[PDB]
Amino acid sequence: VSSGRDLNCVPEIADTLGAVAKQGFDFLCMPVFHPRFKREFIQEPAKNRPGPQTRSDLLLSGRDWNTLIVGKLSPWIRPDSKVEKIRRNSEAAMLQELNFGAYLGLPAFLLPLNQEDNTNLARVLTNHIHTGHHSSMFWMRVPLVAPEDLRDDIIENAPTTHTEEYSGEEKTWMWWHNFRTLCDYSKRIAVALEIGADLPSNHVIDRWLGEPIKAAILPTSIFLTNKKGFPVLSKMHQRLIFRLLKLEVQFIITGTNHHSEKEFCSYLQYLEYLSQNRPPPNAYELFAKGYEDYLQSPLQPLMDNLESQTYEVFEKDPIKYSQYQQAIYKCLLDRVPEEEKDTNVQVLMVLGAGRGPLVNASLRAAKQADRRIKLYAVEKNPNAVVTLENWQFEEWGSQVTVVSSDMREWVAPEKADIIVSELLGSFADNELSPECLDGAQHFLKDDGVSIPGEYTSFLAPISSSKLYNEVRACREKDRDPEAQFEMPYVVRLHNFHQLSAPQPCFTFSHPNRDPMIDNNRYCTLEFPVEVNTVLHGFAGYFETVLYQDITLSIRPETHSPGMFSWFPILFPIKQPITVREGQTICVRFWRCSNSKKVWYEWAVTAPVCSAIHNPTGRSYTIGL
Amino acid sequence: VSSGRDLNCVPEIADTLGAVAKQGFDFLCMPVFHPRFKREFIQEPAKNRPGPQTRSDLLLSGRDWNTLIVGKLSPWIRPDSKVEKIRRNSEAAMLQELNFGAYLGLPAFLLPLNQEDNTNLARVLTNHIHTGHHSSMFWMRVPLVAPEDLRDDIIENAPTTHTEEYSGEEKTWMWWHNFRTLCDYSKRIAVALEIGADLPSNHVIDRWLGEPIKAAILPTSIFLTNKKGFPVLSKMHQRLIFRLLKLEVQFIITGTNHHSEKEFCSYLQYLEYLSQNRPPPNAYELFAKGYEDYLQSPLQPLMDNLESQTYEVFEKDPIKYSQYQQAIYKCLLDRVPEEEKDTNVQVLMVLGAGRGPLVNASLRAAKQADRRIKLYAVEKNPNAVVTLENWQFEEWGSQVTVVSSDMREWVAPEKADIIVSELLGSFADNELSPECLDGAQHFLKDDGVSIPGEYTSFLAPISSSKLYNEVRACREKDRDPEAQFEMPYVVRLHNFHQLSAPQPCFTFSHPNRDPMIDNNRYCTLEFPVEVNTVLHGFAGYFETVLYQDITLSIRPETHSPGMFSWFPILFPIKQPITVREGQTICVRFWRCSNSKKVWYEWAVTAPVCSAIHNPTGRSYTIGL
Amino acid sequence: VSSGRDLNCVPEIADTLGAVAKQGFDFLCMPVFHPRFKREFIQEPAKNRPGPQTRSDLLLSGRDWNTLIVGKLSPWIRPDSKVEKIRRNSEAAMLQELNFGAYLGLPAFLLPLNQEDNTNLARVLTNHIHTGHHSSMFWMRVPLVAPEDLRDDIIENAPTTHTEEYSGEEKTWMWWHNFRTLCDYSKRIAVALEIGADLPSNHVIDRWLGEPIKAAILPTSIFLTNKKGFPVLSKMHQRLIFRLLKLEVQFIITGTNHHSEKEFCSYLQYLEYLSQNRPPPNAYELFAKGYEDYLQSPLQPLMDNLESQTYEVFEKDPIKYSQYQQAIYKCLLDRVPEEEKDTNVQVLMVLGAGRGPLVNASLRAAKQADRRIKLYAVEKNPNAVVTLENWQFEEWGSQVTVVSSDMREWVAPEKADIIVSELLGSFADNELSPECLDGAQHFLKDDGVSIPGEYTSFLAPISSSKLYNEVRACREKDRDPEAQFEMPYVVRLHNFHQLSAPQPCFTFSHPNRDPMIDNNRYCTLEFPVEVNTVLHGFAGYFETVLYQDITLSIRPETHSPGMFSWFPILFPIKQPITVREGQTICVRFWRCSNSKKVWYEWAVTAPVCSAIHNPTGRSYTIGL
Ligand SMILES: Nc1ncnc2c1ncn2[C@@H]1O[C@H](C[C@@H](N)CC[C@H](N)C(=O)O)[C@@H](O)[C@H]1O
Ligand SMILES: Nc1ncnc2c1ncn2[C@@H]1O[C@H](C[C@@H](N)CC[C@H](N)C(=O)O)[C@@H](O)[C@H]1O
Ligand SMILES: Nc1ncnc2c1ncn2[C@@H]1O[C@H](C[C@@H](N)CC[C@H](N)C(=O)O)[C@@H](O)[C@H]1O
Repeated sequence: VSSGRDLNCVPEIADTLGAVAKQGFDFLCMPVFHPRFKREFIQEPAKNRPGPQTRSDLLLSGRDWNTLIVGKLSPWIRPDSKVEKIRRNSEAAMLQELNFGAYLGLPAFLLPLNQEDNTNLARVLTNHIHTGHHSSMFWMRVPLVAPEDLRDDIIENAPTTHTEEYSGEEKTWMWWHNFRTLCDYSKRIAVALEIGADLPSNHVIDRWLGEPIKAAILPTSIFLTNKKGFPVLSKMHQRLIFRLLKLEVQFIITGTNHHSEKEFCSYLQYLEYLSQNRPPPNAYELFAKGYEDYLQSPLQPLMDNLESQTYEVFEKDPIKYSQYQQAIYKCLLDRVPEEEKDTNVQVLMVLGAGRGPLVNASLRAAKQADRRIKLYAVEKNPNAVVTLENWQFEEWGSQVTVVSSDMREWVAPEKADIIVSELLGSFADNELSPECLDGAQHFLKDDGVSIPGEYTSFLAPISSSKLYNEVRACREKDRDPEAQFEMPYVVRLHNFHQLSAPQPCFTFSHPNRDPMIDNNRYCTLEFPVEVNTVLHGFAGYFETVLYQDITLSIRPETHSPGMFSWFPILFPIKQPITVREGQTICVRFWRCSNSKKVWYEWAVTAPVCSAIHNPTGRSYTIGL
Repeated sequence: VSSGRDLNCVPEIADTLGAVAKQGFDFLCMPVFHPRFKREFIQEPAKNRPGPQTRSDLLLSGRDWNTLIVGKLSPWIRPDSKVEKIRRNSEAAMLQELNFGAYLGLPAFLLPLNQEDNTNLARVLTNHIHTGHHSSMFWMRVPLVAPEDLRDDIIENAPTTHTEEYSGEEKTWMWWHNFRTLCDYSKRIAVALEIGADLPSNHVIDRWLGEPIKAAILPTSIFLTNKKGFPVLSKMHQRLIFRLLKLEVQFIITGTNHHSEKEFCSYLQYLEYLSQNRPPPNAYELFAKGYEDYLQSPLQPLMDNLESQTYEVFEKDPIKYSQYQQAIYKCLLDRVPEEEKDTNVQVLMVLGAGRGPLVNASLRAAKQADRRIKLYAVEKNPNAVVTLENWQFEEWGSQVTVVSSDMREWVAPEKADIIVSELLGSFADNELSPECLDGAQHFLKDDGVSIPGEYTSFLAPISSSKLYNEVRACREKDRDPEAQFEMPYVVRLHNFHQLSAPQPCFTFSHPNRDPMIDNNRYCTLEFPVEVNTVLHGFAGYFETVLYQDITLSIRPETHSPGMFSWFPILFPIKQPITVREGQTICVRFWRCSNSKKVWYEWAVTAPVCSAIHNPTGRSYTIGL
Repeated sequence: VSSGRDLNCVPEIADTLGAVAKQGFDFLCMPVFHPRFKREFIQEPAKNRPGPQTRSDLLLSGRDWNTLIVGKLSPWIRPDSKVEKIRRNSEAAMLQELNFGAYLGLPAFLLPLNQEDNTNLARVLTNHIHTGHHSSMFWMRVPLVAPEDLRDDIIENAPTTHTEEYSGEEKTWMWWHNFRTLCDYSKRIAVALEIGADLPSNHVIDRWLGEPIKAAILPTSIFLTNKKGFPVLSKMHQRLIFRLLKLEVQFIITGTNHHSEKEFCSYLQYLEYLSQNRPPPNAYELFAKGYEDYLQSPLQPLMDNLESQTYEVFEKDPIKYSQYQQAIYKCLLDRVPEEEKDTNVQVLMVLGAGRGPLVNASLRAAKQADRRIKLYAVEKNPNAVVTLENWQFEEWGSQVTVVSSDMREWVAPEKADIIVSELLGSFADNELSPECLDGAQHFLKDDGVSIPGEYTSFLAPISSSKLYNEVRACREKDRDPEAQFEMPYVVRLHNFHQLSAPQPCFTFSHPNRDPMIDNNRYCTLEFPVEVNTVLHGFAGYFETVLYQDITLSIRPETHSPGMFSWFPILFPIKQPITVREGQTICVRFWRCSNSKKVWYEWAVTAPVCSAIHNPTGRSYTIGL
């Protein structure tokens, strides 16, 4: 676990660093100027105070400044002070300290958010950021519970508020939110969240869910003492540590030793014990590792010819093919009884056969069912057809006929009893499985079966300031400056908050036994929200019925165990939308088309209206 | 040394790869389709030939396709054929092979330039590149000497040309140049240069100097046989190998074994011997390693406050400070004779003292000279002033007065005998050393000395298709689309060709004892060119006189031994300019200013005119 | 005719303006500072000369400064002087005069190009332009014949060159060309061309053909004297005046009265006489008026539904429909003899019937031929179908069946004897007439006729610095910064020079009785050039065979009399290409496609290579 020591007293830098390294800490948060050394910038004689203003950069190597030191703003610096003289000396001192940090090449610098009004602090920080590049982080020190809200009820004529204030208990989140809004969501501004002795109510904690937390500050004072006299944490504090470890935050130990009989390293030893004894990660968490909140363009296997290694990645999912095999096995037994098993040969067409794993799944299914099949393997990608025709000649034989064709253009010699396909995207129909299957429908027998028989997409509103920032950074040269917000992204959503339960969006059935075949759709979804938050977009998932009870799902509540073929999809919004507890999020999604392209259009109509996203597919289309 | 085996016969892929790996090769260039398997795409019955069209992608792992295999275009593919049927089947086959390579995820693919007209080949390749991203390389197989020019004089009625054709001997360079011009200088298109038995004249070879050579092809047939019977190369071929090793090219062995008595690995063993026994690299080549053709923004120490690690990097150059010390030592002996050595105290002002290495150099110089000095250390960067004031208190004492001020604004208590500074850029005056020293001039005694006393910038025309491509790639969002060509770059020039000897551009003297002080300049330079080439820009260097014979230089012919503080500067041009042998390159450079900014403007007026670059400093300025 | 008086002596501004207005002049070119009042900017005591520096702006109204005055640079201003002092005072004086002109809001300002080296003049002008907006014009005063080349042969030891120097006689064009290249083709920089007593050879004159000439300067000294004693011009000077009137240039009279017996207004009276007695303009020149060098996007009637007024504009061309009628009339007589005239009913299908003018032309043709027809009017545009179905009901009756369908999708009840269409663009096949007709071909009888039967596109290399500047200005936000050069433009080419005779590019025939139907094409054109010039692009035209000898043409040498339906097309190049007399321009054009789009690709391969323009249709496509 990555840990740091927070100190406000550094007599000698090399000796302090050395003692802190001996305790097992990876870094030290410390003042870069003496915390009591208030400086005057305007009024004589104090403005002319002889130097040096602080200690020399030569006391540490450049590597040590770059890796072991987190800088700290002096505690007297008050840019939002009501005294003009204090405000102006504070602005000049803030710049001077931030500039010294940049001179040192510090990896991070700590600034407090200890009151509601930090407008001028924000302004001075924004001006500092727009002076060079640096890449250096700014960690905003904000507590879960404000100091005014955790004070002892020991003032006889000014008692503490014994009334529950739902939105008021959430006041420190609003201090952070206003600060980062003023600073225009800078990627360089993150949260150093300070944990208190008494944890606030759940709602107050999970307000921070999709916020960019880079560090968690643990005061030595919040630790309890166990039977042996060592510092430990309450079960609820342990639960919070485990949630923070999932976000890979850096842990900061602040304060003096409150367990005097023990060495100070015991606070860190306990933290390292919790890290070692954390619940282990599943096969999905192990596969998804490195892909957390990493944005990707959804694959378009109809418009583009997929590379060999994309097919190899699809083939690594055994759950998906064992589900397809089980579905084909069940369908073969329902179509051919025991008496006909040796005479009745079922025509099976794999539509979009890729490198052949579905062809092999159909063959294993037929051997399992003890039924006879005749296979056609249809594939438009001529590169995948090389793999197919080599497999056919070497292993499959005459039982499999490889067809190099678009399923919509193919003239079939026979009609199929069963059509098998895997043309599904993360939003089910976003790879144009309805259009492809509609075009192939005519060569399926009247009593013919399509595997999959049905699919349904799902949407859920999400809060994530990190993902909003990631999408924003996708602005490109030579295109609409807001195009990146008008397109979906395949992404393993990590640092986010799901604001309401997923609801069905669009459904498709196969075969499509309707005279007025229209794949266009318009859906209105009403999402009840139970917390105060910010809406940054919509997470999309899907569910499919392969055959009867044999299904595949990426919707979290029904997620197919151990299946990693599809990560969720993200539909962003151009502008974050404030949502109050008790309010309903209303979203409208359209599936649109012409003869050449298919696309999605979307808009929020409640609590406030957004603009219609991706009108006429100006930013994003799916090629037919 | 990175080596590859070129083969046109692969019976079994795994066995061939295995035998090639056993020989010591890092990779294999091979056909991805049988080289004799001509395919028909339009006319029946041959267009309907049963598959597979080639061997399966499943024969190797994805890692092996990505790292060990370079693909090859089939030899019958002739997109520039005069037969329409051949041209159309060739276009379809070229796309099919390039698409199979992309499907395989091949790191590189070989295409020949074996004739003058490759227009349609260029067109088909450009369309392939604009279909996805891939990042994959295209190696254009081009010989130093065309096959028509190396044929035996054995045709009685068609003799070989026994007449010297200067431009005609350079014909293969023009085949490459036209191809890459048509393809619009794609970063994905590089040269695989084929070496022949008889090397062409020097001029023909060095035509390739600043060209993007990624591979060098050595036919087994060019090797001579030594006393023991092993394959070796002529001394001239060895010279060329050593020049190619300096460019870090990949070496390709092509052809059959012509030294039958020996194992085939002997060709590679010899190559590995030459690599091991190459001339060693100097202290500059060792420092510059990793910075070859890497573009950087020139530092602006007047406008910006330099970071601690930039000062540390400056301090790593001992040659520069020992030169300054020697100059100060010589000047102190000329100003104070032996009789006055104990009474006469020389006032020395270090103007732009940074972290203090010049202050220490002045102190060492005074101890060496056995003369008395009084020091003032002037520095505008308040972060560097922290370092200075700590050094002053701990080591220097009262002998050094640290001054936190801009030298142009500073009111001096005394007048200086000597002013010492190091305000020089790679183009000498580009950090605004003239403006700074002009502003400080008034506090220098009438008989006062400035160290440096003088500096001169130099320019030389250069050819480099790699650097032109690197500059081009610096296009940014939210600025003029051609701004990147209108600014200088500090760069360790590597893959380039200097077209004419450097000539002086601008000169400055200190002190400036002229009533009409004007730092603006206008220079016309005439560069005689002795080879056929392409002008992509101008390399800039400088020379300075510290004191008398004590100098500093980055001009290559006078370069200060072991001094790495300054890399050359590059002034690009928006459009490459063709230059014929015997022609003069004429360039015009202006140094311009206003009260707030200084800048350069430049234009080529001969053999053809360019546009005036950076007019009014619209793309690049140096802040005052 | 718009005329101005050039003077270098203005004692009183109001009196001079008044006398000049009385003579009939529209404007006055005059010094804005006394032409002899040389100013010093650096050296005392002359730099401190008491003001005013010139006469007051208050002497004229703002409207008079904006409309009646063209400013003049002082004759002593020599920015390219070899004397540094002269050069620096000249730079400061040039800026001061240009700045006073901008202060006055002058519509134009005259600067001379009276020598080869104007590099510094260019630099000072470019810096002036990049200081604000102004929109104000800069007229570069350049003679047809250099003053060194028209001097009297009266120096006994320095005789005039009596040797013909083809390129040397063209030296003033190179002075202009280098100046405007340095200034980066500014839209604010134009030519004021000074005509001399002896006109140079034709080649020297027409070098200026596609150059931005805004004014023509006539010295009073070039005028001859007629019988009555009035100033007149030679027949050759009259020919040049008429060519300049076609470009709508402003005429400037310079010099003193050389016809003393006559009033000075006689020079202007003669000029006004020539303007009045100019050859009159044709019906095409009358229609095209206002469209000269105005760039337009070529219409795409397949991809877009044309507006009612676009159809109205097509219908204004009677020549086009009378040609179609004559072709149909001739074809009906060849298919049905006199004996069958009352029994044989010919099936005629108008494919892309628009608002119906071809339907009416077919009906008039059948009445003329005295033959029976059955009509089908096929139209995909449903808005045009409203017009059609109303015409059918009110006038046509049962004889015409209106079909609302794409001709490629339409299932015909009968087969056609004749298919009639007008799907041609300015480059013939650029509206996708081959694809449309190929799709409709199946419902034409075996002996069936297509009207048009054939079409051929033509290309010709052109020089036009104005059109290059117009194309350049089409850069748009949110797209490739060079996209505007990679697309054709429909344009009535005016201020240009055709460099070689038009040659055939692509040909199409209907019906397409070929098994291997491919509408893709690749053409190589070799253009012999007989003058020194700059290549800025290619003009495109077409020719079509409606039936037998009944044709339509926009190729200039065969242009259909009085037909204005199509203006030429312009294919630009990204970079201007220098071409020497005797050199060949080689161009390569490709017609490319996929299932959804058609496009052109083009490149110059000689005398130098260009990049391949519009690869993969990245900048321009024609929707299918
Ligand atoms: N209309 C179409 N006609 C034929 N093949 C198609 C069509 N649309 C998509 N495909 C192919 O269907 C495949 C979809 C793949 N994502 C799945 C591959 C394979 N069935 C598997 O499960 O591994 C790709 O190989 C596409 O090239
Ligand atoms: N006008 C100025 N007044 C004072 N210091 C300046 C001025 N212009 C530049 N400097 C400083 O001069 C230094 C230039 C450095 N590149 C050299 C540092 C040091 N003398 C060395 O050789 O390592 C920087 O520390 C600048 O901040
Ligand atoms: N494939 C198509 N099917 C049907 N109509 C088409 C097709 N392509 C183009 N058109 C129509 O053909 C017409 C072409 C026009 N420029 C000419 C109109 C009319 N024939 C005239 O001469 O005034 C338009 O009305 C188009 O909408």
